[PDB]
Amino acid sequence: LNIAVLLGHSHDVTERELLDVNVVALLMNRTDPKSLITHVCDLMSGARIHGLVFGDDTDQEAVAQMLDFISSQTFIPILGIHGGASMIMADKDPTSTFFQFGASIQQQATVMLKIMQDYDWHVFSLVTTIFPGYRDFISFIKTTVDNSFVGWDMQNVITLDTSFEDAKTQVQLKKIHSSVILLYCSKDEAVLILSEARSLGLTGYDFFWIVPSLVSGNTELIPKEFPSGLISVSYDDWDYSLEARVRDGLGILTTAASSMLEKFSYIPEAKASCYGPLHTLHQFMVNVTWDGKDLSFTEEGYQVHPRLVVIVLNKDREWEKVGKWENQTLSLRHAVWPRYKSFSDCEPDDNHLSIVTLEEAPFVIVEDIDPLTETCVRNTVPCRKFV
Amino acid sequence: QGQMQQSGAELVKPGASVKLSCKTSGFSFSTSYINWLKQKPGQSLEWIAWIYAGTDGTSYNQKFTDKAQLTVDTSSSTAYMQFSSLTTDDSAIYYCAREGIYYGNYAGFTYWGQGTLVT
Amino acid sequence: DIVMTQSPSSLAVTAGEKVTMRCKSSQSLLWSVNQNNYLSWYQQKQGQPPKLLIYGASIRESWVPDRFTGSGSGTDFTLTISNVHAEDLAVYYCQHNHGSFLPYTFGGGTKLEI
Amino acid sequence: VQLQQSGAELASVKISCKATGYTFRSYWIEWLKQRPGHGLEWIGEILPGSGRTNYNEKFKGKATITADTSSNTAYMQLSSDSAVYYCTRSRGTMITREFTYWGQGALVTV
Amino acid sequence: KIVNIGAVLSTRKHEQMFREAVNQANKRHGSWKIQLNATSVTHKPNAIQMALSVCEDLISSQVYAILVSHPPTPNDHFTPTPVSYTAGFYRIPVLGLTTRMSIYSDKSIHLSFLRTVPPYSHQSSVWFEMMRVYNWNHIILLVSDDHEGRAAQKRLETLLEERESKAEKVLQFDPGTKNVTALLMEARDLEARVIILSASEDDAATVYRAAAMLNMTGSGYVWLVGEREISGNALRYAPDGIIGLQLINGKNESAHISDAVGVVAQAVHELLEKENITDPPRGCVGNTNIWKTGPLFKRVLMSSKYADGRVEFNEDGDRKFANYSIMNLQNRKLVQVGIYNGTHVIPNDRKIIWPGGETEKPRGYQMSTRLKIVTIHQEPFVYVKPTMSDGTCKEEFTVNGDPVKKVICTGPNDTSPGSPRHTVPQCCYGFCVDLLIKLARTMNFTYEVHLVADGKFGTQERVNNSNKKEWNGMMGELLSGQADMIVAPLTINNERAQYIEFSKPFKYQGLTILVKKITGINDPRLRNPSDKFIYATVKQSSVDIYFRRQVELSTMYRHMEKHNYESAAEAIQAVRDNKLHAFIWDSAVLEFEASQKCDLVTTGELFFRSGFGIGMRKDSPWKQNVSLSILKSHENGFMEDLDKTWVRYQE
Repeated sequence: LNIAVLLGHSHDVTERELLDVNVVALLMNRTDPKSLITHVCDLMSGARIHGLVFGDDTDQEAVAQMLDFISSQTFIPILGIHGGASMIMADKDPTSTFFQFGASIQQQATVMLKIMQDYDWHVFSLVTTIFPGYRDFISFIKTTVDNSFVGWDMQNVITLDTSFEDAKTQVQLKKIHSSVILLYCSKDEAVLILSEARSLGLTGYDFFWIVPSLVSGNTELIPKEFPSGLISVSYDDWDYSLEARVRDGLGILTTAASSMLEKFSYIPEAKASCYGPLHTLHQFMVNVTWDGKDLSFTEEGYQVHPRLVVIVLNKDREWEKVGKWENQTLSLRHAVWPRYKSFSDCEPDDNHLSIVTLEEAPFVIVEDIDPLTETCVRNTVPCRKFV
Repeated sequence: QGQMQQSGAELVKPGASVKLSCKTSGFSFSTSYINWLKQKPGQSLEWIAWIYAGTDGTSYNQKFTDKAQLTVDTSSSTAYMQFSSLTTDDSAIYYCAREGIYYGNYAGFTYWGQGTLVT
Repeated sequence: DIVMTQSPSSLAVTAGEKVTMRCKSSQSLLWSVNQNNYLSWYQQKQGQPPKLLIYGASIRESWVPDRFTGSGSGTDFTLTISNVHAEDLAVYYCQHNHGSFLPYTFGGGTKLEI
Repeated sequence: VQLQQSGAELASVKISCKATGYTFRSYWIEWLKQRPGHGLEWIGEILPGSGRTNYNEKFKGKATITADTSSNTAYMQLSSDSAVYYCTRSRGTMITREFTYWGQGALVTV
Repeated sequence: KIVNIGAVLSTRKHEQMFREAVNQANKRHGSWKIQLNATSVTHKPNAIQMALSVCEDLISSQVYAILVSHPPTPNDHFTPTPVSYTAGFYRIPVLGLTTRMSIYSDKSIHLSFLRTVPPYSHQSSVWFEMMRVYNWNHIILLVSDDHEGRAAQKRLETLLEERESKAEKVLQFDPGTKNVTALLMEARDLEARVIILSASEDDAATVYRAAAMLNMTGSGYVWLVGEREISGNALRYAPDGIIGLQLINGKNESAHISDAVGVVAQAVHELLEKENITDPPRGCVGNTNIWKTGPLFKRVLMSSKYADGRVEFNEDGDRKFANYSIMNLQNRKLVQVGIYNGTHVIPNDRKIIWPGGETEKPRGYQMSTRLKIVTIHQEPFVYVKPTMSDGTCKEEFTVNGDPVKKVICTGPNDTSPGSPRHTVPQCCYGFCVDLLIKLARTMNFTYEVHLVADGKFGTQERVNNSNKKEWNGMMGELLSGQADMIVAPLTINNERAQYIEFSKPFKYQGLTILVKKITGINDPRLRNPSDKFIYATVKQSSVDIYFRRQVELSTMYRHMEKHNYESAAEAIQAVRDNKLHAFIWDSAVLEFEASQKCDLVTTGELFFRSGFGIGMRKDSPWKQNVSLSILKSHENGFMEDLDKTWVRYQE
């Protein structure tokens, strides 16, 4: 149908490569709200366009807010593809018809706990800032642990009050004794907290740090206080370009419209003009799959099978992509965990013992891993053999 | 002491509408009840409707449910009664009164307006 | 609508005498839970808004002199003036105040003459 | 696809436009005035599938367009002007918004 | 040295007062060269044109604050949202004065929004405060608007977390529905009479009409509604005796705007004492940058404390210490009956007249008597017999001249693969039947004996969907509500004590082995078994979980998994056919079996000395007296008599 594809980019994406189907291709640089409103109202007089695909190069998240608001006030579905417009927001509204791409906090938390399980790091804590949305993360973690095969060891949750005075906050920071630590904070507070912990000496090789995609901001902007080996997961898949994203969006829209045509023919409806609804795609594209890729959504608008990527900080001060996400499982390019002993130039880590043994009947009993839970029984120990 | 002041006399063509005003002062406008009463000359007053300003709760006489509408303005503490489809039967004197309530128990209309004649 | 019956319709007396005006409601204005009568007596003079005289069928207003006396309960009520004055000349109406018995209705009225 | 309309007229009037060549619930229907002495005008459009209606500012408040999904007919009512009328339908390929199928024409006069 | 202020006002008197207050702001602040420039706009029926006009005008004027102060909107949406989002694009703080929707407390969406009126979650907090007055712990919740229903429910949960109490029932749905009588009937069967209402006026009138049809306004009913619920036509259908709350001075816009403007002036003068005072550009055209003091100014306004009542923004940017009034429906005329302080409730002298009887608080927590007991087929404690002719039990007499007191029990014929659905009333007797009869005789209630759909005690097992662990058996039925009190040889362990309650155990025994004619678990041939020594246990029984707990017997857990039998009768029959070689089971049952069959023999070891008790629901008054009765039965010779009936006897 009549679909408009608008891209706000600084990266040079040209336009020529971009029963009744018509497509609109444009390139935009500015991102001020008046420009958005003016362009939307101008194109809304352009031959009754029902489809809107948008992406952004900037990293401002209010663009998605305004897009959702205008979609609600015009009853026209809008997509998020890139940048701040594709950032997953808190709670959409049934009045709105705006939809995004990428995963929420809960899916990424599940992926993080899967990663932790696959390395048998069963002792951890919980560090949370005053950043909004922390209590939902706490509740999801509490619900996830109690119905798991692992039986995780969780230390008491660390909650910050303000910009840490290092008077009573350090009291809680000292009690952190685990090797795995979970942190949920914004990028500005992360530098402060990490410098604080490095001064406290909790920046050892065994003191791993895990953070969601929120704290990992610009790929170019990399603070020096992040130790080489920070654990981060963000949906920024650099193997798939925005062209594939907008093509998949077009496929989603075409499939949804085609399938909604047969139940009711007169579905596609856009408002006449800015100045001066019964059957839609609002509750219809829950189930959808194009070319095998299950591009279905949730009841709150999220994706069903997103593309998450596990990234870490190499010694070259770069976010190094390591692990991707399969349909439901987790793949790891590096099965053996690298030590990353050199987070900075002041870290002479060298405490380990390479132990080699031989299969002896009463002393060294070699047994296969339990297939029921894919974990060695607690009275055994990990091992490997180059077979 | 509370005061209720009504609008002036009106000459309205039959079938037309009139909207009367009743400014209130000297008491809690939000937490009291105001009643509009129709009194033809030489006749007793006929209760029309009552409205609570704190909740906008409206209740009209069945004879005037489809004829009169009530509105209030909290900024001005003024009651309003809009009488539409006026007929010669509406040639009468309309009054606005504030309810008197003691110990939470209403005891009768204690305050009155000066009265307004609609012709 | 509860029918309010007022008797007599009008009367004329000399100053200093005692008069009695009755009010009858078609239904009991007494609510059993609180045992109070939802009856109010009023004094309405010519060219003036009516002035609340007696409420609850027995309680005089602060401005009402002791000479006025309201009696009766249930369906039948009575307004009595022990010492009638010329200033009391007015048409007196009894009106029910029972919220559960909407709408509010008035009796026929009693005209006082001197 | 063929179109049919009502007869001549001679207050208020109503003119029917019946469809017997396609699925009547899919395409818009537009009304045209062709009073002699000039080219033409444009009144409004209606979609039988959902009932969304748009009107021209010049003819706003004077022409009311309605449709019946059962008999596949189009009704346009002018209230309280002598011109030839046409009801038409686009090809459906969209964008061009041209007029291809034409009616017979109803001649109203006062 | 100039301050620009943008406002949205329509009433001209209010705009005049606004300008008067702006002028008077420069009175107590001395003769400093700071200036306050005023800008106001009126209403338009649309919401995009108003948005763009206000945004462009207040951007070009380079204002610092924006206000919304119009209650009487013909639109029921109450949307200042475009103003908030547009002025938050540049992190320029916005002030609300009328809107009270709980969505605006969320600052992840509304980046730069503050308001001086509390959302309705504060009413839920006041309700929780009221709960501290009359000692109530069971409530029924019903919220319609799902945009704020989740917020209200979360606030109520936060309130209840201090007492660690949970609501009996909560409900959310789509506002505008009318057939809500089914949920009313569902709530009628419960014990609590506390009804919490927070919805639109259409829904309020609908539910009042439905409840009046269903006659739920009698004595004992607890009614509590918010402010939005008693206006419009909703007040018309309100049953008498209801309790309402009031927002004091929430509509007199004069003093409201006066206080807001005074606060703004003091905050502006406080900020003027600081450095790096930039200004918003003409962001209408080509200004894509944010205000670098945006968060700075917002945080300055967040720390705004005053004393001239007190206005104070919390971490949600909302006014606290709001005064609430309490109103009662006395013959459909509102009467003030109480007030709410900043954190206290102060009732007045007006009587608290209720829809039912007394003015005292009705204990709207109902009681229970008819108990739906579930029990299981236990060979020495619970016998199964088909009825003689029709629902009748043959009155057999014991050898001591005591008639056998049987009970009509309803259970399936066999398991589902054999008997899909064939339940007939039968005759049950034994030990636990007599115990239950004694319990019923001692106390004042009734009962109804029924069976369990399977023969397994109950285990926590993942259901194939959602990857969630679920229970079954006796615990599966009890937690589903179909049962009320499990009376059976219940094995007391650690999983059950967390989910359900117990009383004093009525049994004392451990675990052993049944053999046919090893020396307990310490047999090396059983440490590493083979195809010859066959030891088995009951599938989905507490013993299997107990052995799975200690991973040191994983091989035993890996051997019993191949030969788990559904019931003890199957294992006894199989070992009587010498198809089995060992059977880990309770001591008393196997002792009675050895008395019955002389070939049955037990081993030596007596380990894991636990007991059997009475499973219950959660904390209920059916606990204290139940445990006291069990103890009083244990103290005297009643247990010896029951043993004479079934336990002591030998065959």
